[PDB]
Amino acid sequence: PPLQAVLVADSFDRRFFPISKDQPRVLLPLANVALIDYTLEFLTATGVQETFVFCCWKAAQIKEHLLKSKWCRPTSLNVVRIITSELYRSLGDVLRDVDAKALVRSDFLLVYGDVISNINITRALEEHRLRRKLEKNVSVMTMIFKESSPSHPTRCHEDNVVVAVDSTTNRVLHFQKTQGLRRFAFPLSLFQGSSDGVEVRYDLLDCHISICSPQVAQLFTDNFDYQTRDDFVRGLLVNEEILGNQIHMHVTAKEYGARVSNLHMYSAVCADVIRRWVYPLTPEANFTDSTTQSCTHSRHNIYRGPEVSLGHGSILEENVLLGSGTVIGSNCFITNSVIGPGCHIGDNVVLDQTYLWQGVRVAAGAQIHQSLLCDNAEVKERVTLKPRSVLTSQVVVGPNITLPEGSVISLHPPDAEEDEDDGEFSD
Amino acid sequence: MEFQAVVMAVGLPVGNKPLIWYPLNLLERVGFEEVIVVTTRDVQKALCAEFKMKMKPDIVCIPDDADMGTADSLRYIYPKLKTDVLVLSCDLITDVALHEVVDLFRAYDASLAMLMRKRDFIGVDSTGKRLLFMANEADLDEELVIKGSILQKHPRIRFHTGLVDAHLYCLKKYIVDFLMENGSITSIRSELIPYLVRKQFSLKSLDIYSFIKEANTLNLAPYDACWNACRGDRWEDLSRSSAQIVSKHLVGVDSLIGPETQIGEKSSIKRSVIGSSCLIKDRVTITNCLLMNSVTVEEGSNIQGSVICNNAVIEKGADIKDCLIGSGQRIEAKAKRVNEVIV
Amino acid sequence: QVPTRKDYGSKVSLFSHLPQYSRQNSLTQFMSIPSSVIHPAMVRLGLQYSQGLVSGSNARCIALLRALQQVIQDYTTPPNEELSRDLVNKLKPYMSFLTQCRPLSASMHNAIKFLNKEITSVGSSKREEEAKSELRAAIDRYVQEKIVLAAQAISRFAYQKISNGDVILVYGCSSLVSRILQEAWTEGRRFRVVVVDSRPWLEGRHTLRSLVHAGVPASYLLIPAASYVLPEVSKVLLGAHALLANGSVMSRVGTAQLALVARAHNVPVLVCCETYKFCERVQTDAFVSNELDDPDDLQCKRGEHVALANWQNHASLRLLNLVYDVTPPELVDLVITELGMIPCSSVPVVLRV
Amino acid sequence: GSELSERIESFVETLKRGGGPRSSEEMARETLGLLRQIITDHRWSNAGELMELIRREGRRMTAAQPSETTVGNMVRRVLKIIREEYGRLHGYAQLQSNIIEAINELLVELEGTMENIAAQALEHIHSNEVIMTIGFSRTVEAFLKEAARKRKFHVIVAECAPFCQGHEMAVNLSKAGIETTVMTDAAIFAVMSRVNKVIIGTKTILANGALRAVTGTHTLALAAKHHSTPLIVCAPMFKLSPQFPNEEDSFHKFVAPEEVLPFTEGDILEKVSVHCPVFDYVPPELITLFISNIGGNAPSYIYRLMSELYHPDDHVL
Repeated sequence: PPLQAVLVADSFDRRFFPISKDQPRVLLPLANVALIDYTLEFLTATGVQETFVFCCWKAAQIKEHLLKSKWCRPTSLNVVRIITSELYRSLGDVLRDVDAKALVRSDFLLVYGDVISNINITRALEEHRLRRKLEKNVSVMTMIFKESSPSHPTRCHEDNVVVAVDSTTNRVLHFQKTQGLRRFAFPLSLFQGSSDGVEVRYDLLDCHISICSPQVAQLFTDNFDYQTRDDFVRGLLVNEEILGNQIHMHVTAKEYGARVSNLHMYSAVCADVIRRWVYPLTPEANFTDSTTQSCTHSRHNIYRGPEVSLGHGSILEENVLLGSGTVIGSNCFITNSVIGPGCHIGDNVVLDQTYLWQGVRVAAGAQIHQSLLCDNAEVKERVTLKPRSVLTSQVVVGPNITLPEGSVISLHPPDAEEDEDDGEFSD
Repeated sequence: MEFQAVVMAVGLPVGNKPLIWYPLNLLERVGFEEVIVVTTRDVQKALCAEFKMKMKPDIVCIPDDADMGTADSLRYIYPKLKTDVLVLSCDLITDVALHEVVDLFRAYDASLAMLMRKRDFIGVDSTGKRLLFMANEADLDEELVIKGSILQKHPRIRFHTGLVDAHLYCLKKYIVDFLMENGSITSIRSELIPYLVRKQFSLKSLDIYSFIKEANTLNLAPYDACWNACRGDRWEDLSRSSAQIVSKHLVGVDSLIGPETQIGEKSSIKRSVIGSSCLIKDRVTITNCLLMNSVTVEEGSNIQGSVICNNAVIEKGADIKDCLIGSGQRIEAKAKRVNEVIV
Repeated sequence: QVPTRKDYGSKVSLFSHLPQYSRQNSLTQFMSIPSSVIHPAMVRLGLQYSQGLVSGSNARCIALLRALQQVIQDYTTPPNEELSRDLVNKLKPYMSFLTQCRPLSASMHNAIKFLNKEITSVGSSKREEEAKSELRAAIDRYVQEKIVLAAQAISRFAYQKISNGDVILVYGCSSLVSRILQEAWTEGRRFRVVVVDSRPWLEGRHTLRSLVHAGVPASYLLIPAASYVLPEVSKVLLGAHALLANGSVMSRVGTAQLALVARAHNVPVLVCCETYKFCERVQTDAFVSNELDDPDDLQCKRGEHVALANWQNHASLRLLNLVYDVTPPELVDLVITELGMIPCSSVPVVLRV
Repeated sequence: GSELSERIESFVETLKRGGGPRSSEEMARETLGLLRQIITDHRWSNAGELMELIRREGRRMTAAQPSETTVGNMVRRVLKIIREEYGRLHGYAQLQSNIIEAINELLVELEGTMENIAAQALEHIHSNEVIMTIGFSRTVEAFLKEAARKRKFHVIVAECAPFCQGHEMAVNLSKAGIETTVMTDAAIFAVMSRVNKVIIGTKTILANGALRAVTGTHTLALAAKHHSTPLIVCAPMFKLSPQFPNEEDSFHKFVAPEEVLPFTEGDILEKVSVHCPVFDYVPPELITLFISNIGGNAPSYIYRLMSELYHPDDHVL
């Protein structure tokens, strides 16, 4: 049978506020490319071809950009249906909705908005198939996950995962997050279930590439009380007395799938995809034939779009996706950056770890750090910033003005810790 | 040397084979001249002469008091313990080549060790050497509490409810001392070891080094279990029935018997072991069970799965079924029922 | 007594003479647990030694010497039997055990040879515990002098070389290089670092940790990619797990190759080493002393492809893990040592004295 | 005619991600096939239009994955063929037929390549001698286990440390009973004294005689030049490409940095960039022998074929 993949392009961890004001979450430029693109290239890599995307909040801009998709070409292998429904705000309803129109034939692979991945599901896909039809629907879900180590910057302060699993069929036994739990709690339910070895793990990522089966749309319709996948899995893990038909977990070893959630996660995944950690996917492969993403990979992980006019003596040690249209002056010391298109720079500037974007601009001698910007975001002479110091929506900063850490300024007083300005204070 | 085969054994090496003596025997096979063997002095001296009844030129006998818990008797014998001890429990009947556990110990400077053949769910490491948790359902109701620290350091844990440990603990002198000041810690197996593992986390830290086993075990309240042992025992008796007045006509099926014993006519034995120097010589049959001596046997013992210990008798009309022979059986005919009965 | 573990399978036809050991034949699988003839601390050492829990040659020295401190202090002489003879006589089976669990490195070799020389040294008017206490003191004097103070001196020499702006290549668990880099970084220098590792006992990790956890920016790559990095490196910098007689320098499997690719890319080859490691046998050849540790570990991991499903059933396939190569003198121009920044070909003189 | 476009996609994709096809000469064959389809599913006012079209297509091809330029030179030679046909037979329409046969001709010659090389083997390697090889280069498995039916000798295969890519050949020569050995690349200079003539695979032949090889080869060739034992390139001539090393250093397939330092390693991956080039350079001045479809050849010799195979005016493609 074909391999169809439900997909929702509004991850309800609505954290990229105020950034979510101008352009929606999913459309975000990570490395001058749509995350949703990364996801779609993934879907094509594992070879699925009938993908059902979904966006409720701000579906307009989604279609606006995705009409010219790498997979919205007539030659594409993937067919897409942006069902522009603005009723649900929890995945529960969209899963009962793919129930409500019998879209998924059978054996689908649901996926959140902006998973960064290179994973070949086919190994999983087939073992799922095996223990689902050589076992006749005793499965409902076969979670896929990716081995890691806790200390990595993939698991930010916010989100980790810890899970009890079996070791014979690798079936899930319990799933739970660990936002500040110096201890944990596992019931002997585990062992009164079976006396042949049980495993606990804290070294799987929040891969969020759940394989599933339309009877998951069943398990969501039959009980209208689930609003997220974790709701699903813990409800089914407690409802094992009857009609559980538990999850058959499975971990990979060689790939990299992360459901980017928070600005720290975006940070980590961007400055790991520049390091080719996911390759095939990296903008010098220009996987979206979209023109201006011609990225002339070069010495020592320095990427370089065409026509960057890099400034004299501007050292750039590593991992600098200088996008198209850029221009740079003398001594501009960039590092780990992502300089999008339309980025004029001054002199003596340092931009360690920064993430500029399109439209951005900056004058001379303007040290920055750990930063982030957005469309026409501007900071003039001798400004300075600090970790997570977002600033978007064309915000400006005046000369001489240092700024503190969380300086998330934007086009709104009430939500940003500043407002659209051309100084520092005074909205 | 660096050890002492101190044996925490209380309470007899029954059968056609000196069972209780066998932990000694086996450690004796691999060096270990010294064997501290605590005895039973809750009433009288009923255990030491029983060791004078044995054949190891280097054994030692230790009297005791009313009640001696494991760590309690540890603290008791503590002074004469002047090395890294090697404690050991009563019913070691297990062909484990002990070189593996002391191997692991002598390797990773282990503050402890133990064994586990295949209550008491445990968490063992990925590599299966540095265990990380032990408990039982008695300890706590249901919540497998594991302090997030260790999962934040030791990444992947396998579990084990399918275990039969053998209470064998290679130690280190300073842990014996750490116990000697801990007057309240009564028993090693129940409280000490889990306390130490609890204190594994707040290289000069401590260690715990378990081991999975699939060869033999430690006997408990069902001693008919070690009939397994009996069936297997003769293999242990390769160079370390076997010698008796045999009949070669009566049923011999995985049997065992000592010399100068019940040799008569018209008997049988099916898949079990026997006693030594008792009265079983009349018209008899198998009992698929084991017996101790001084139990006059006669008239076709149609029994199955029981014990005929001392203080028993039967003659000329006898028949039984899974009814153990305890004390107070001056019997000659008592048709028994296979349910729980010890007459 | 102590049998010799089986030379695992067959070697390269040429390699038929050197030994090829394993780790599952844990020699204590047969001995008597209360270590009666074999010394307790000694057998503990050898057991944690063969299974691969002590790697860094200098660390392996430190370990052996601690264990022999313990042996000495526990030693007793027989009734009025002279120490210098009877001790060493107990020692010979102990060193034979250390060999038959793992081949002995030039560092341990010079160590044990010094110890024989010094045990034989102290006169036969020896108050027993006095002799043993003086020996413990002298042993610790040795270690502090030659491997605990040396590192300091080597760093003091090196720091004045490493400039600012200049990346440096490293190779492997060499404690000395990790120390040099860490120190001369702490004294304020500013430079990238690149590490190169060689499978199977992938070890560059050790230094990679002890560097990135110390602040210095790193960059990793395996030695079959070394030819890539050299158009950037301004100094290779290599450990030396032994130093031979004829000017050459022995090291792990992946050293002389680094030096060679370097000379062909014209980049100045340093090395760092401390005196007492220096052996005295001579070798410009390659197969005269290169122990063959358990080759079975080599088998790779891909897909489900253990491309060496059997080392054995494939009688047309033979493995090896040459532990050491030997950079010829000419290549490695500068060999820093606690006596100075000497050039390589002149190393036998300042070490023969 | 869109079915052509869909096959073009199918390829371009299978190309644009990773191993496909896992054989090189295969890649050549599917290439030529797709090219034949471009011709037979199109027409042209003048052959110049077909030159133009196939040049656009080859641009997409080589620009997509410039790490494997085999198909680059296949479209180069097809441009040569059309150039030659429009040269001869107009120096107009029926010549399409002409074109087709050329392909078949080229095609069928390709189908013999491996076996051709076989015939050379039985000459060079005199028995009971030691040959060194880095990789599973199919041509060399052909070479050796086709010269291991009259003699016996000893081949030591190194291992590209990224993969086990230098072990499959060990298991194969085991399946051919030659008593071969495995080793770890860092030890090649260790045993380079006891080699006789290294037999190496190759992945391209630049117009400078400088072969771009599977990684861990520059060191092999350097050790060779040092010991001055000769280099046996097992390069079928279709693997040529008229690239001259120095352009933009889009030069080494940078594979998933997951290979060298897998992701299991904690936080140290926050200030530790990684490199892993699977394809390295070897300077031509170390080459000795281009064992090839037409027997022995030397470095300089190579541009002769680059003189004749691909018309020089299209290395910019």
